[PDB]
This record gives sequence, structure tokens and C-alpha cells, in this order.
Amino acid sequence: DAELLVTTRGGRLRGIRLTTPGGPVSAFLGIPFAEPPVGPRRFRPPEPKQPWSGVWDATTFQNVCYQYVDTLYPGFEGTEMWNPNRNLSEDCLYLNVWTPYPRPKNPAPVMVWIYGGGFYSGSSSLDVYDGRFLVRTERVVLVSMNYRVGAFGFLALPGSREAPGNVGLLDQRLALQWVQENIAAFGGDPTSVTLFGESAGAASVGMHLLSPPSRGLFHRAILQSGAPNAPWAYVSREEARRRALQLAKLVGCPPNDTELVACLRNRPPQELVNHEWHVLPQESVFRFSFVPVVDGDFLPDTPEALINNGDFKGLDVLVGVNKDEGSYFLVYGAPGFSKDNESLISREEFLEGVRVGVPQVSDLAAEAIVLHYTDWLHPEDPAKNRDALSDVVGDHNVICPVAQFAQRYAANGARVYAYVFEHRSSTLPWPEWMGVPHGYEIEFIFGIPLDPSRNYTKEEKIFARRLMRYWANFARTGDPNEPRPQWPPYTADEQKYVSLDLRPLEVRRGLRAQACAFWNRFLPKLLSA
Amino acid sequence: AELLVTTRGGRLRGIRLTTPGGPVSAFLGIPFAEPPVGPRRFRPPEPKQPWSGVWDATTFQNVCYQYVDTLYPGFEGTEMWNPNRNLSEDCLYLNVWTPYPRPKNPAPVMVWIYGGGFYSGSSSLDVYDGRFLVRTERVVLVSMNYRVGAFGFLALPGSREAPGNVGLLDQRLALQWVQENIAAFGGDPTSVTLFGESAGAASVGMHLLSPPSRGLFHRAILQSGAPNAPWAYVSREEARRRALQLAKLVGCPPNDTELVACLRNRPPQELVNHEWHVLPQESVFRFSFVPVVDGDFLPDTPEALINNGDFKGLDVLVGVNKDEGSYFLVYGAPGFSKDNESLISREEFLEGVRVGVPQVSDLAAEAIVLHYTDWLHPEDPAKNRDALSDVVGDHNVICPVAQFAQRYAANGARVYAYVFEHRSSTLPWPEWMGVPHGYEIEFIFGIPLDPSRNYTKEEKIFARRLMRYWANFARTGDPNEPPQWPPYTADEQKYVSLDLRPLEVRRGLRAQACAFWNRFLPKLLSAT
Repeated sequence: DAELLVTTRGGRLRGIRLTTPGGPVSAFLGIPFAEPPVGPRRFRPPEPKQPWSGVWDATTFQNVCYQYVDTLYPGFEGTEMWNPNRNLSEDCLYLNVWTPYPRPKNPAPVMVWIYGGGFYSGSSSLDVYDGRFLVRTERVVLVSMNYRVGAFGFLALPGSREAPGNVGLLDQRLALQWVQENIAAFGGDPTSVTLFGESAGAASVGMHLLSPPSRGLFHRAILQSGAPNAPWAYVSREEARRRALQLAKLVGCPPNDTELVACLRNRPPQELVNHEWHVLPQESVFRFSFVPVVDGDFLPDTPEALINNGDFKGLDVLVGVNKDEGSYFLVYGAPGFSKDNESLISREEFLEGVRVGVPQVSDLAAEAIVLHYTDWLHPEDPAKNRDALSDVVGDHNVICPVAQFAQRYAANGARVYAYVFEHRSSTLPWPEWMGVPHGYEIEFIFGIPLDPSRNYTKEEKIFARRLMRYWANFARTGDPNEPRPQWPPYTADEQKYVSLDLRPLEVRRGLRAQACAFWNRFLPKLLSA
Repeated sequence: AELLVTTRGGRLRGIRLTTPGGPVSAFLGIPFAEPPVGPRRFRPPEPKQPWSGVWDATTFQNVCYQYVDTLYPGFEGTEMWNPNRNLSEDCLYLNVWTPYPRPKNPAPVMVWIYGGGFYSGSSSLDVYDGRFLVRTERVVLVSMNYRVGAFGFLALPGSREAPGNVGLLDQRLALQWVQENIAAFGGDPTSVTLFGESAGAASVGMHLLSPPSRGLFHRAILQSGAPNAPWAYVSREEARRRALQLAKLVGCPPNDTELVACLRNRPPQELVNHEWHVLPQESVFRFSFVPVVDGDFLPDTPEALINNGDFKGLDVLVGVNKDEGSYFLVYGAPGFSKDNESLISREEFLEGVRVGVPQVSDLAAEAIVLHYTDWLHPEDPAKNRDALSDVVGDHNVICPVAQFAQRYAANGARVYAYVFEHRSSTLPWPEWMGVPHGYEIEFIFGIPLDPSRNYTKEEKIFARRLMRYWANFARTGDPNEPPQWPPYTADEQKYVSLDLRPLEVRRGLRAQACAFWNRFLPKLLSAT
């Protein structure tokens, strides 16, 4: 029990010793940081956890936020590894701290992880977010939190104090405040807190960078396969009101804001979850019903606006994407697409999938996309058509928003390091044609290959330690390099970025510059006319 | 004799010309039409009535009244295209070159239609000298003057006083004269290969698309032009707008009968002096009086016609030069000039797009800028310079020829395609301009064989291959004889480069670029 009993503001905690081949770590799981956002507190901001008295057992993970369970491929590891692995509940606002045993002599750098899941899903408890290996290897203190999702975390009737929007992000913020007030007791350094996250976790990290009351709560950021300025990452006041009303309709509520929210509040959570997807405007991929909302408080303006107008001198940021960001999403409703075969689509299906992958744009905009993503010597090649829709969805949802994010952060004074991740896990359950899909760098960052119970290769263990080292070097100093092949900063002029895989770092220039010119310069002029 | 030949119009006398390969008999200045003068200005041409006696044909005749280029006075690069004989409306003469002695058997015939944007040109230019091609390949060559400018293409559609397209009818009539007479010069009326460059190529295409030109030739060769090019033709409404503007510029009052009457009484120089100023904007690669879509010579727009398959499926050989656009840019694009590297600024690139692609929406300019920027390096002057040269040359020459070649191949025609990449040793234009529009002609015409000129040993060898390619196409429809030049097909799109090195096969003529101009851009324009 040495170093397993720790006192925090809320009270005494009991942790548990976790083991790794490189030695032990002290974990404190299921630490409450808010009063449960239950009953009358549904859709409300979170309130700090009142002091429990005595000793709170922190040896197990806690309930996961009520959320949709993916059923596309029941039993498949490639999807189920993202599904909840604990009982579902609204009583879900708990966080986790892993620290080395013994705790370092000197206050150690803190990494704070924010999971993705399109703001509709996720949990800090997934096998793939296990913090033991980063902590043991790099002697970092690591935190993660559950945050509400779906309607529970992002349904908004903007203007109301009863459903103001963005409460899932406020969940994250309150966790960050808990860290400032408490990680020292775990050996963590509150003056060196690096947020990192993936997809929606990465968009969440973007928003903390831009939300004024979050900015004194961390120092450096990392955004993996996501940006706050992506077309799926946020929604206007009006569109969030329309979707809220539509869920209220779908769960049986009659057709002011007070009585509407009261009705939402008396329905059971399963019922909210049952209807979530049908509030969207068209069948589509890469869109999610309840996402942050531009409320004029947490986000004083659109992310595009706030990034353009922001000063970022002496902020260090690290961002990137995987080689094949679009592929995963295509099996969720693009015709001709499956995990179970090479998904060699026809041309008609390609033409169709453009309207799913990029929903709610003019037929003229579709015409423009089709033009850009067609090899005009070989427009009928099924393979080329499959890969091109992948690029369309990849570029539009992940790569181009990250490229703009990066150009703008450098321009407005940030040191930026940027990567593309190009190693396909030896153990990957998805077929060859999906390439290095979205989400599949995370297990290398978290050092899962070091798990003896799993079956990665010698080289994959070496590669994970490189990545953990880059990420932890960034966290310590804002620079992922040490004396002894350099990762150079991304500037707006040269646009350097690096490929990460088994081979050494290779420096390249320009994250799909031609294609992102299309999404970022031209297409907004077309729609706007 | 050898030089006294009888034709339907009467007897001619020609002149023996000498080459290093031996002699040729050339008959220059043969009238094929009544002078299109006075009440005949703007009118269809009428066949030349039999003259009596012997018409001396040893001498090139007058050139159609036309604008004289004054951009760079005395520069061989511009002056070689300028008129080299006295100007006149009495300019409807054609020229025949045949071997000395004549061929034992009926020879293939090649008929040349000069370019010049339909505003300029003449058969008498040094560079269209037929003597080397005739000698070297035992081919009979014809070229005609045809009316340019307002004289050949001003139209008040509907009227019989100025119906449109008379420059083209001049060409048709010449082709008819070839049917009726090249036998007398040793040529074979059943093997007439039509070829031309720029506007001349567009012209050739218009004849392939025009029912009334139907049994007048058997194969065709379009160099650096296509009838479906956006400079090549104009609508009735636009032609009418422009003929009215010309009338106003020459002082006529603002009933087609009276307007043309007034246009007829002004002198030709007065028409030429106001010619550029009828164009809707300041631009490059636009010409004022061009073919009009009349429902007669052109039943419809050339686009509609090829897209519909309305054409003679003749064998064709078509191609372009490596830097089609560069020449035109010095004619009004800011920052351009033959006297430096023309390292334009980016603001100069953006204005340049409006000049090079005139009269399109703001949004369409945006789409062009998008496609023709390297976005890694949008500030490099060299790249911006070369990129505007691609914009201009793709829109006006290359993509129209590609669409022309796709549509011809899809409807069963044998199509050969080339990109010509040899920059002449003697080229007066700066490097930067690369291998510009027009600078393949000297090679096709075998000019390097002229001992008084300064071409390389390799250049003469090159020239012989090209005349060989062209002339094998003339005889057979196929330029090869026992490395292949393969047919261009709509699936594979194979074409060859032509320079010093042997043929290298390649695929798709700027396919990505031309998809922008041929598929995307029209859908955008018609949503505004």
C-alpha cells in the first residue's frame, strides 16, 4: 500500500498497483470529479464533486456515459474495441490518473487524454487507452476523463440556462481544473499539462485552446486526426435548436424551452439514444447529431473565426493524421463498401458516395468534387474509384481541416510539428484496402505493443517507444526531438511534416496542398453564390 | 513546256524553281474567283470567268487587306507572319507546286490553309514555300488566299448581302478548283489531303463539319487548332453585334441593306483601322471577324456537331506544340514581353487570367486560379509565368484539339496525335516561350533544306521525317512505313512527341486539365 493512498481536495483515495514488463505504476481509477449529472442536472453544466468522507476506492473503472452501441459488425474486433466495456450510465463523470511507482523525486509532466467517438461515443476505460505503458516508459503522469456525449453532453437549446450546450466540453474543463488543484499529490506538475486527443478528442483539444476559461489549464496541445474547425465538429445555434426539437419530437414530447427540456429530462436515457441518429438532415457518413455548438460563451465565435483572429506566440502544438483517414467511415453507408471484400466499387456507386461523404452541398459542388477526385484517363477503374472516395472523405473531414489549422497556427505565431502516420498494425482486423485507417495510431502512442499478452512484432515495440518518446518529449519541452534524425517545425511557407512508420523520419512538404486548396479556398466561394 | 498548262479558266505559264534535291514547277497567282470587290464585298465568291490567252503565273499575287502587326517593328519573330506583298481586296489567287518533270502517275495532293486568327495571313509567306515538300515527297501542293477580317467574316446573319463565312467559301471554291484541275498538274483529285494551322486548322475542321464541302477532300491534318475552339466561331447574335459596331466605328448611321451598302462604300483601310475595337473586352486569343454559326456552312456550333457525330469520319492527324500559350501572352498580359524572362508577380498572374480567358464570371476565374496554381509555391514568378501560358494554351488550343480527337475516335475514325517539342535553332523568340505556336510549320514545309538558311544537320534530318510522316498520312491515312506512331483511341488516348530523338509514346493530352475545361467549366458557367 505505499503510494496507493493519496489525499486530494475531495478526499482520500485508494489506488491499485498495475504491472508492466518495465515495472510498476500506481493507478487511481474512477475518481469522481463532478456530482452525477442526473435527473434535474441533465443537460446542465457539471458541478464539482462534494467531498466524500473517508476513503474512496479507486481500483476499478466506473460506469461509461450512456451512448449508442455500434452494431454494424457484431463480434468484430475492429468495431467492438470502440464499444463500451462497462455498464452505461448518466452517473459517469469520473477520471483516471496513472503515475509511476515510486513517484518521481521531481514534479513530472502531465499528459491529459481526451478520447474521441464523434461526441456520440467513447470512454476513458477502453483497453486501447490503458495508460500504464506511457507512464512506465516515459515517466509522465497521465490523466484521462469520461465526458458526456450524445444528447447528454451536447444537446442545446441555445439561450436557455437549462440546456446551454457544450456541457461535455465543460466536463472536460472541470477535469482539467481538478488536475490543476490535485495532480501534485500524484507527483504531477500542474505547470506542465499537455492535452492530447484523437478525432473528436482532438477537436475538443482545439476548443480548449480557443475557449478563454480553459486556457490557463494546460500549456501545450496535441491533435491526432482531428481539428476544431472541421465540418463535423460543430454546429450553429439554429441547427442545434432544430435537432434538439427533433429529438424531443422523436421521443414523444409535444410541441417554452423550460417545458421542452423538462420533457427531455423525464424520458429515460435509452429512449434518447434510440432516436439520436434520425435527427440528422440526410443519411451521411462522418456526421454526428450532438456536437459542440457555437454558443457565444465557451466558443465566442466560430473556430474558423477564432483561429484567424487568435494570437498564439509561444504556444507549441503537435498535429497529424493517418495515411487513410476516410476508409473506416465508408463501410457505414457508402454503397458498395464492406470490410468483407476489396470493396471494388463501380462508377455509379462512387458518384453516389460523394453525396453521402459530403452531404448537403449543391449538385454543382458534387460536380466539382467528382472532377477533382477522378483520374480522367481511368475513370472506370474500380480500385481507383474506391481509393478516391476514401480521399474525398479523408480530405474533407480530417486532412484539410488539420492543414488549415496548422497553417493558421504557424502564421499567427505558434511552433507547430506535424506528421502523417503510415504504419499499419501487424494485428489489424480491417482488410488491406482500408490502409492505415483512422484511429489506429492510438495503440502505438499508448505503448500497447509492450503488452506481453498481445502479439505485436519486435519492430512494432521499437516503433511504439519512438512514438512515446516523441510525444513525451513534446510534453516535457514543446519539441519532440532530443540530441540523438530531426522532426522540423511546420511553418506556413515550407509546410514541413514527417512520416511516422518503421523506417526513419522522412521530411516532406505540404499536407495535400493541391487538394486542400480545393476544400479550403475554392469550395467556400462556390457554395457562397 | 512543263510550264504551260491548260485549265478550265485558260492557259497558264509557271516558273521552274530550283532546290538542292532538284526542280519543281510552281504556278503562282492563279485566279479562282472574280475579284470580291465593290458590290461583291462581303458576298460569296463567284468562280473566275475564263480569261483568254495565257495568264502569267510566275509571281505571287496581292494579299487580302489585313491588319499589319506592329508590336515589335523589324523583329523577325512577328514580321515573318506579316504581309509580304501589296494589300488588296483583289486577292483571290491560289498556288500550285508540282515536280519537274511531272509525276508519271497521279500524285497525292496536299492543300494548305494558312492561319492568322482569321484576321491575317497569306499564301505568299516565306515559310509556306512548297518547293521542298513537293520535291522531297513527290506530292502536289496547293495553297489559296482567302479573305480575312471583316472582308471574309463580317456577317449580318440572315441577309444575302453579308451572309457570313465567305472566307470559308473562298476556301471551298479553291478546293473545287482543285477537283476540276489538279489532274492537269499531275495531281490526283481522289487523294486530297487538307491541312492547316491555328485558324487554318479550325478551317479544316469546319470543312469536315460542313455538308456542302462534302466530296472535296479525303483526309485532314489539323495543326494547333480545332473548329470547336472558343476563338474559332461566334453566334449569330454576337456576329450581328460586331458588324454593327464596325459600322458605327467607320461612321455609318445606325435596313441591313443600307448598313451593308454603307460598309461597302468605305475603303478597306478604314475597316481594318477599327477592327480590334469591336471586341467586348481587352483580351488575347480573340479575333473580331471569325466564322459565324449560320445554319448553312455551319449547321450548328462545332461543339454540338462533333458531340452529336455530325461529320465525315475521315482519317485525321492532329496535334499541338509544347508551349501553345506563350506567344499570345506578349499581346496584352501584364508583365509579359519578349525582352526579358517575364517573371510576373502573382497580382499579374491574377489579372492575366482575366485577359487570357475573357468574359467569364468572377467565380470561374477562381476555378481557373485554383487549377493553375502550385499551392506549395504560389509566389514563384517562373511558375506563375508558365502557368498562365498553360491556362491560355489549354483553353484555346490543347483541350479543344483533345475533345476533337476524342469525338472523332469514338465515331470510328483513325486518328493520329502528336505534340511537337523541338525548339528551332534559329528561333527569334526568347527561351521561356519554349516551343511556341507556329514554329512547327517551317519543319513540315522542309524549310531547313534551304541551303541559304542556317539550320543544323539534325534539324534537316528531323524535317525529312516530318514531311515523311505528313506525306505518308497524305497517301495512305497512316504516317508509318516498313518505332510506330500508334492510333489515338478514346479508351487509351495515345500520342507521340516529335523532336530530334525518336518517337516516344505517351497517354492522355493534359487529361486532368482538359477535364476541367471540357466537363467542369461548362456546368459552372450555365449555373449563372
